Amino acid sequence: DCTMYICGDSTECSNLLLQYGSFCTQLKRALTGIAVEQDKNTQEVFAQVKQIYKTPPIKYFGGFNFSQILPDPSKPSKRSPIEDLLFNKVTLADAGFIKQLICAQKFNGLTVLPPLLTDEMIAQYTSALLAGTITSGWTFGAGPALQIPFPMQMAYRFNGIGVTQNVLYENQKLIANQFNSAIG
Amino acid sequence: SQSIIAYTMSLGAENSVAYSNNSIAIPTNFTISVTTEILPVSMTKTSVDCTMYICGDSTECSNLLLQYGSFCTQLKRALTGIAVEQDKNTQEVFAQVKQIYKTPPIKYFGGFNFSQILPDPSKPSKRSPIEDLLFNKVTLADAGFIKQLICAQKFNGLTVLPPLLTDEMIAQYTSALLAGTITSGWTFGAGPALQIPFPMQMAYRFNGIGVTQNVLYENQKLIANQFNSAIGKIQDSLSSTPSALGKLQDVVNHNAQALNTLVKQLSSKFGAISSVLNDILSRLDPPEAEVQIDRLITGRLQSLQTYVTQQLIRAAEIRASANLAATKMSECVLGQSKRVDFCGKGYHLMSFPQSAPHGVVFLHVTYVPAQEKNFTTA
Amino acid sequence: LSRLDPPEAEVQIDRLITGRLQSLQTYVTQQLIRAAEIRASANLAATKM
Amino acid sequence: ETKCTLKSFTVEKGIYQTSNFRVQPTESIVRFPNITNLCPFHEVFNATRFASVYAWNRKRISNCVADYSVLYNFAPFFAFKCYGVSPTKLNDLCFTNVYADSFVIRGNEVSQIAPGQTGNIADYNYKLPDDFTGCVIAWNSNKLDSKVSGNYNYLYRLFRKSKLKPFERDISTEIYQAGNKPCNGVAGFNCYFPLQSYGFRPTYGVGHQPYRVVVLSFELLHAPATVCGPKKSTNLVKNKCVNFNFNGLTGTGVLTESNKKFLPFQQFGRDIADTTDAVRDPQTLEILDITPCSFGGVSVITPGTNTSNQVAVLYQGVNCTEVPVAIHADQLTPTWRVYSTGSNVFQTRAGCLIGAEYVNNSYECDIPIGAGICASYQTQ
Amino acid sequence: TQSYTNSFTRGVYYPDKVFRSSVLHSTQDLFLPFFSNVTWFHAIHVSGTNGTKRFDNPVLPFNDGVYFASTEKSNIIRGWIFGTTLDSKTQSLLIVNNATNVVIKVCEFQFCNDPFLDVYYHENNKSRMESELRVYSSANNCTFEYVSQPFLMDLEGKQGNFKNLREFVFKNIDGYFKIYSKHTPVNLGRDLPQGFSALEPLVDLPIGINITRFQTLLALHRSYLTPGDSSSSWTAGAAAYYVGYLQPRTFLLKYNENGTITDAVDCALDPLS
Ligand SMILES: *[C@@H]1O[C@H](CO)[C@@H](O[C@@H]2O[C@H](CO)[C@@H](O)[C@H](O)[C@H]2NC(C)=O)[C@H](O)[C@H]1NC(C)=O
Ligand SMILES: *[C@@H]1O[C@H](CO)[C@@H](O[C@@H]2O[C@H](CO)[C@@H](O)[C@H](O)[C@H]2NC(C)=O)[C@H](O)[C@H]1NC(C)=O
Ligand SMILES: *[C@@H]1O[C@H](CO)[C@@H](O[C@@H]2O[C@H](CO)[C@@H](O)[C@H](O)[C@H]2NC(C)=O)[C@H](O)[C@H]1NC(C)=O
Ligand SMILES: *[C@@H]1O[C@H](CO)[C@@H](O[C@@H]2O[C@H](CO)[C@@H](O)[C@H](O)[C@H]2NC(C)=O)[C@H](O)[C@H]1NC(C)=O
Ligand SMILES: *[C@@H]1O[C@H](CO)[C@@H](O)[C@H](O)[C@H]1NC(C)=O
Ligand SMILES: *[C@@H]1O[C@H](CO)[C@@H](O)[C@H](O)[C@H]1NC(C)=O
Ligand SMILES: *[C@@H]1O[C@H](CO)[C@@H](O)[C@H](O)[C@H]1NC(C)=O
Ligand SMILES: *[C@@H]1O[C@H](CO)[C@@H](O)[C@H](O)[C@H]1NC(C)=O
Ligand SMILES: *[C@@H]1O[C@H](CO)[C@@H](O)[C@H](O)[C@H]1NC(C)=O
Ligand SMILES: *[C@@H]1O[C@H](CO)[C@@H](O)[C@H](O)[C@H]1NC(C)=O
Ligand SMILES: *[C@@H]1O[C@H](CO)[C@@H](O)[C@H](O)[C@H]1NC(C)=O
Ligand SMILES: *[C@@H]1O[C@H](CO)[C@@H](O)[C@H](O)[C@H]1NC(C)=O
Ligand SMILES: *[C@@H]1O[C@H](CO)[C@@H](O)[C@H](O)[C@H]1NC(C)=O
Ligand SMILES: *[C@@H]1O[C@H](CO)[C@@H](O)[C@H](O)[C@H]1NC(C)=O
Ligand SMILES: *[C@@H]1O[C@H](CO)[C@@H](O)[C@H](O)[C@H]1NC(C)=O
Ligand SMILES: *[C@@H]1O[C@H](CO)[C@@H](O)[C@H](O)[C@H]1NC(C)=O
Ligand SMILES: *[C@@H]1O[C@H](CO)[C@@H](O)[C@H](O)[C@H]1NC(C)=O
Repeated sequence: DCTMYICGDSTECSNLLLQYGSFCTQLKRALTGIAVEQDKNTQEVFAQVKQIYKTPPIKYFGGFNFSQILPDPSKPSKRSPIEDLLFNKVTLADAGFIKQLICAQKFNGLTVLPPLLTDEMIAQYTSALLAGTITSGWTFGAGPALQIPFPMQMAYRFNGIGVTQNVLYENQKLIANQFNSAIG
Repeated sequence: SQSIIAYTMSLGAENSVAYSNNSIAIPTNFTISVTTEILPVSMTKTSVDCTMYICGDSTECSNLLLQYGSFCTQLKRALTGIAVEQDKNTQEVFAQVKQIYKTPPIKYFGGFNFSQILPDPSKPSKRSPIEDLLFNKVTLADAGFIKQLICAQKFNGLTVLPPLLTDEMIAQYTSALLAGTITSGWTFGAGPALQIPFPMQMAYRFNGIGVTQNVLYENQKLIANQFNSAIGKIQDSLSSTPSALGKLQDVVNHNAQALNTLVKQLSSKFGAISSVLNDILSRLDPPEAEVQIDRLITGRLQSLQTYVTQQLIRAAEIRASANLAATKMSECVLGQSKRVDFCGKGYHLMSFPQSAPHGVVFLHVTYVPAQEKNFTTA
Repeated sequence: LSRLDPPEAEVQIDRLITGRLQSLQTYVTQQLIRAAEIRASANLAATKM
Repeated sequence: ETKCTLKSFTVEKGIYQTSNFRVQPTESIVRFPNITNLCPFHEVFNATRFASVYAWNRKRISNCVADYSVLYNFAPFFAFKCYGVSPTKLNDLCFTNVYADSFVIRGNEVSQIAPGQTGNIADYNYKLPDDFTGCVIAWNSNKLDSKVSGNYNYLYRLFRKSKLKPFERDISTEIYQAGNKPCNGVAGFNCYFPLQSYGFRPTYGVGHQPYRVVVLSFELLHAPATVCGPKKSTNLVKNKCVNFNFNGLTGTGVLTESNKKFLPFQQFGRDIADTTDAVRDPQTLEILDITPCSFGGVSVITPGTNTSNQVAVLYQGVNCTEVPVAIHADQLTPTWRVYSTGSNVFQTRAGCLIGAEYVNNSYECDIPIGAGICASYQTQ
Repeated sequence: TQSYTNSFTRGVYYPDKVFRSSVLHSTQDLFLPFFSNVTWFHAIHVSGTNGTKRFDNPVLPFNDGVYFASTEKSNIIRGWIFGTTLDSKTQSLLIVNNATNVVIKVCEFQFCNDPFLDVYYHENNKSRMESELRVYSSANNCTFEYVSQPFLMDLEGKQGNFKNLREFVFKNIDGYFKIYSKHTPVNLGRDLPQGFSALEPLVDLPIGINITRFQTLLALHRSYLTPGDSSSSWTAGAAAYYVGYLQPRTFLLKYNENGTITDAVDCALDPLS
C-alpha cells in the first residue's frame, strides 16, 4: 500500500502525493495479477484427477513396500513419512496465519496473503494420484480407472522398454527386494 | 430466499477401486470425442514518438530534452524489436508447409463429413463457419486502417502498425494444411505428399494406439456417426458458452488499457503549476520556466519508461506462448503424438487447426474407453 | 513537518516522496521477472507430472 | 538521412524509419474582447488615507484595458516580489477578476504577509491563502505618516480566540475574557483592550518606520474574460492549419464549425487529456472545433547502397489526396520536398507509397512493407 | 411544525463549467449525501381576524452551505438573512428578492424584524399585501451594495398541480456565493420524488463574513396553510419548507451523450458503492 508505506498517516503528504496522478493503481494491479498467477500455478500441477481415489484396506502388492510413500493414518496430518521429513527439512518463514520480530515490524503496508489451497488437501491430491497409479496402472489418466494386479502392470512397464515379461515373472523376488532397498 | 454462503471447497466426487489378486477390467466399447484449445500467438504492434508526446510542438522543451542524451534512441530500438518479434511469431506457427494444396472437387471421405472446417466459397472472406464464428466472437479494438473516439484521441505520437500477414492469407495456410492432412496423412510433413484413402489412414491411426484395424473396418459407420455428431455439437458448445475465448480477449484488452493509462498520464502536474506547456510558457519567464519544464520532462520520462518496461515482459510471455503453439502444431497436426495429455485428453488420433484473431484454435480428436467388465486373469 | 514551515517543507517532502517512489518501483519490476521464472518452472513441473 | 540516423556510410537492404512529418501553420490569429474603457489604477496606489490592518480597504476592478507598465513611477517599490504570475509577463494575459487591497503596517512585519506564515498580524488581523497567485508591493511611507508627538491613527488587534480564515475581516470592539473573571466592560485588571497603537516617529530607525503595502490578487482560471491587456484583434480564418490566441489560449490546428451545445455558463470544451477541444468565440459567440494538424512517420525503403542509390518513401497512415500530393514549401517539416509527387504514386492500407510502380506479378518478397504488400528491386 | 423526511437522490450540480460528453469523470466537493434526513420546518401565523402571535422564524446554523427546497405559491418565501447575533456587534447580510430586483448587501443592521402582521391577514377573503418590506431600518457602519436580476424567474402552469420546486444550494467558500438553482415544475403532490436533476451556477461575488447562522423571510403579512401540532423527533407534519446541510464528499458523475448529467454514485455510502 502506497498511502501508508510512502506517507505515514499524514494528510499533507497524501494531498501532495495526489499530484502525481494514477501511479499506484498499476502497483496494485501488478501485485494482484502476480498473486492470481501464483494461485493458478499450484492448481495445474496437482489438480490432474477428477475423482479422489482411496488406497485399498489391505496392502499386499506382490512383495512391494509402499509404506514410505502412502499416507500414514496414525499421524494427525495424514502425511507420509517422506513428506513429513521434507516439511521438517525446510524452514518456512511466513504463511499468513494472522500474525497480528522482523515480520511484526513490517506493518508498513506490506502484507502476506495466504494461499487458497491449504497444505492439507494438496496431500489429499497426492494420495489420490498415488492410489490411482498403484491400483489401476496408467489407464486412469485417459478414461475410467480399470483395475489390474500390480505384477501384471510391472510386466507391462518392463515390456514397454524392450524386455519381455518372463524376466519379471522369474525375477519378481529379486526385483521386489531391490525396490524395497532403494525406497528404504 | 437468496443469500451469500461461505463453505469449504470440495476436491471432487469420492471414489474407490476394488484392487485384488486375479481381477482385471476390460472395456467392450469406445467413444470418439472432440475438444478445443485456444493459444495466443501475437499481440498488437505499436510505436511511440518522444518529441510529439513529451514536448508537444514546442522548441524550448525539445531543446531541454536534447540535453539528456540517448534516452529516446533506446526507446525506439526496443519497440522495433518487439514489432519484428511479433511479425515473426505468426510465421512460425502457420508457415510450415512449402506448397499450397487444393481440396478435391468431390467431397466424399468414406462417411466422414468435413463441411464445418473446410472453407466456404460462398462467403466473401472464404472462411469456414467455425472460423467465422471465432472471428465474430472476438471484438478487436484497433487495426491501423487509416482511422485519421478514444483511438482518435491518440494524436500524441502513438500509432498502431498493421500486421504483415493479413487475415486473408492465414486462412489460405490453414486450408492448405488441412487439405494436406486429410488427403495425404502425415506423409506430407516430412517429404512429398503421398495420396491415401481416408479409411485406411484412420485405420492406421487406430493401429498406432494398439488397436487392430478390424475394429475400424467393422465399426466404420458408428465411428463416422460419432465423429459427425461431435463435430456438429462442438460448434454449439462454442456458440452457447458465455466466454470461451478469454485469453485472446485479455491479450487484446491489456494493451488497450496500458495505452489508455499512458494517454491519461499526460494530465498530471508532477509537482508543477500546470500540466500544459503553452500556458506555462506564456505566463512565466524563461528562468523559472526552465525549472518547471524540467520537472514536467522528468515526469513524462518516468511515466514513459514503465510502458516499454512492461511491454518487454509481455512480449517475452507472448513469445513463449507462440513457441508452445508452434511445437503443438508441429506435433499434433503433422503426425500422431504419444505424449500423454499433450494433444488432448485421452489417446490421440489427429487434429485440425483454425485461425482466431491474434491466435490459433486446435480441434483435437481423442479416443476414450467405455463400459467395462471384470474377468479373472493369470 | 514540525521543524519547518509549509513552503520549503513542500520541496523537502517532494524529495522524500520521489525517493520512495523510485525505491518502490524496482520491487515490482524484479517481482515480475521472478514470477515469470516461477511460472516457467511450474509449467515444466506440470508437464513432467 | 538514413546514412545519418545510423552512423555509417553504407546502408543494407531493408526498411528504416528516419523521422516524422507534419504540416506547418500558415498564419496566426488573435481574438480578444473589445473593451475601450481604461479602469483606474492611479488612486488605489495614490491615496492619503489607506485604512488600518484590522480593516483594510478592498478595490474590485471590472471590464477595462489594464496597462501594467505605468505604475512603476508611483512609489519607491521597496519590495516588488510577485508569485507564479511573472511580473514582466503580465501585459499579455487575460484575467477573470482582479482585486487590490490597501493598508499600512509596521515595516518589521512586512515579511509576514506571505502564505504559511503566522505571528501577530497574520493570526488575528489578516491572512493569505497557501495557493495565492498575484503580487504584493510594499514601500516606505515614513515621510508622510510621522508625528512629532504620536501617530495614533493606525491600530491592530492583539487578542483573539481563534485564527481567522484567509481573506476575512473581523472588525469588532469587544472585551477579551482573559483569566477567570467574566469582566463585563470594566476593561481594567486582567481585561485589556484588543487594539493598540502604531506610534510612528522619525526617531525610530528602519523596521519601526511605517510601511505602506498594496496587494493585487488575480483570477487566472478557466472563465469568461473581464480584464484583458491592450492588444488588437484580427479576422477569423477556418479550415486551415493556423495558430490561435483564444482569450489567452495559445495553440495550433484547424478550426471548423461544430455542433456542440455549450450552455451559457460553459466557455471551454475538454476531452480526457486536459487539452481543449472546443472553444467559444470571444466576440461573436459561435461554437468552434479544434483538430490537430496531420502528422505521421516516414520510412525509407532502399536496396543495398552498393547496388543503387534510389529510395522509396512511405508515409504511415496518411491518405495522400492530402498534402503528400499537394506539397509546398514551409508546409512540410522534412526540408527535402523535392519529389515529383505526381508520378510513382501508390496507395496502401499501411499508408500510401511514393516511388514504386505496382506489378501484378507475385514472388517471394524481400523487403516487407505491410498488409500483404512487399517491395523489391527489379529489372525492366 | 417540524418533521423529518428522506432526501432520496437529490441535490447534485455541475461542479465545473467545462463541457464533457460520454465521460465518467469523478469529483470531490461539498455535496448532499444520499439517503439522509431533510428536516422540515413550518412557521405558523394565521388565526381568524385576531393577532395570534407566532414567534416564528427560529435560528438555524449555517455550516458548510445549505440546500433549499420549497414550493412557494408565487413569492411567499422572499429573503434570507445571514450573519451573527443580528445586532450592532458584528456584520450581517441582507438578501431579499423583489418582482424583478435584488438588493443583497453587507451591513451591520441593529434590527429589521418588523413583520407588520395584518389584523385581516386571512388570505381567503383578501390578500392585500403591498410594499410590506419593513427592512433596512438602521445601518451603522455600512458601504457595500449590490443590485441585479433576482434569482428566481417563476413560471405558471395555470394550475396548482405543477408546483415549482426551487432547489437552491448556498455556499461561501472564499466568498463568491454559489446560487445553483433549477426549476422543476413536474411535482404533482409527493415530496422529493424519485428522479434525477442537476443545478447550474448563476451568480458569484465575494464579501467575507463568517455566517454561522441562517434564517428565511416569509410573507407573514399574507400566509396560509399553517396547521399546528407538537410534532418533533422524527415525526410528520405539513411544512412545505425543507432545509438540508452539506458535507464534503466524493461523487462519480456519468455525463450524458448530449452533455447533461444522468446518474451519480456516492463513494462513501455502501461498500458496493
Ligand atoms: C516393509 O513393509 C513391512 C510391513 O509389511 C514393514 O515392517 C515393519 O515396519 C515398521 C515401520 O517402522 C518397522 O518398525 C518394523 O521393524 C518392520 N518390521 C518388519 C518385520 O519389517 C517394513 O518396515 C517395510 N520396509 C521398510 C524399509 O520400511
Ligand atoms: C457402443 O456405444 C454406442 C454409443 O452410441 C452404441 O450405439 C448405440 O446403440 C444403441 C443400441 O443398439 C442404439 O439404440 C443407439 O442409437 C446407438 N447410438 C447411436 C448414437 O446411434 C453401441 O451399440 C455400443 N456397442 C455395443 C456393442 O454395445
Ligand atoms: C454433413 O454434410 C452435409 C453435406 O455434405 C450437410 O448437409 C446439409 O448441410 C446444410 C448446411 O447447414 C443443411 O442446411 C442441410 O439441412 C443439410 N442436409 C442434410 C441432408 O443433411 C450436413 O449439414 C453436414 N453435417 C452437419 C452436422 O452439418
Ligand atoms: C465388477 O466390477 C465392478 C466395479 O467395476 C464391481 O462392483 C463393485 O465391486 C466392489 C468389490 O467388492 C464392491 O465393493 C462394490 O460395492 C461394487 N459396486 C457396486 C455398485 O455394487 C463388481 O463387484 C465386479 N464384479 C465381479 C463379479 O467381480
Ligand atoms: C492375495 O494373495 C495373498 C497371498 O497370501 C493373500 O494374503 C491375499 O489375501 C490375497 N488377496 C486377497 C484380496 O485375498
Ligand atoms: C464587440 O463587437 C461586437 C460586434 O459584433 C459587438 O456586438 C459587441 O457589443 C462589442 N463588444 C462590446 C463590449 O461592446
Ligand atoms: C498623488 O498624486 C498627486 C498628483 O497627481 C501628488 O500631489 C500626491 O503627492 C500623490 N500622492 C501620493 C501618496 O503619491
Ligand atoms: C465566527 O463565529 C464566531 C462564533 O462565536 C463569531 O463570534 C465571529 O464573529 C464570527 N466571525 C466573524 C468574522 O464574524
Ligand atoms: C558492394 O558491391 C561491391 C562490388 O560492386 C563490393 O566491392 C562491396 O564490398 C559491396 N558492399 C556490400 C556492403 O555488400
Ligand atoms: C482515402 O482515399 C481514398 C481515395 O479515393 C478514398 O476512397 C477513401 O475514402 C479515403 N479515406 C479517407 C479516410 O479519407
Ligand atoms: C493488373 O490487374 C488489374 C486488375 O486486377 C488490371 O486492371 C491491370 O490492367 C493489370 N495490370 C497492371 C496493373 O499493370
Ligand atoms: C433521521 O434522524 C432520526 C432521529 O433523529 C433517525 O431515527 C433516522 O434514522 C434518521 N434518518 C437517516 C436517514 O439517517
Ligand atoms: C382579536 O383582537 C381584536 C382587536 O381588539 C378583537 O376585536 C377581537 O375580538 C380579538 N379576537 C378575539 C377572538 O377576541
Ligand atoms: C421592488 O418592486 C416594487 C414593485 O415593482 C418597486 O416599487 C420597488 O421600487 C422595488 N424595489 C427597489 C429597491 O427598487
Ligand atoms: C371580506 O373583505 C372585504 C374587504 O375587501 C369586506 O368588504 C367583507 O366584508 C369581508 N367579508 C366578507 C364575508 O366578504
Ligand atoms: C461607525 O459608526 C459610528 C456611528 O454611531 C461611529 O461612531 C464610528 O466611528 C463608525 N466607525 C467606522 C469605522 O466608521
Ligand atoms: C441530444 O442530441 C440529439 C441530436 O444531437 C437530439 O436528437 C436529442 O433530442 C438530444 N437530447 C436532448 C435534447 O435531451
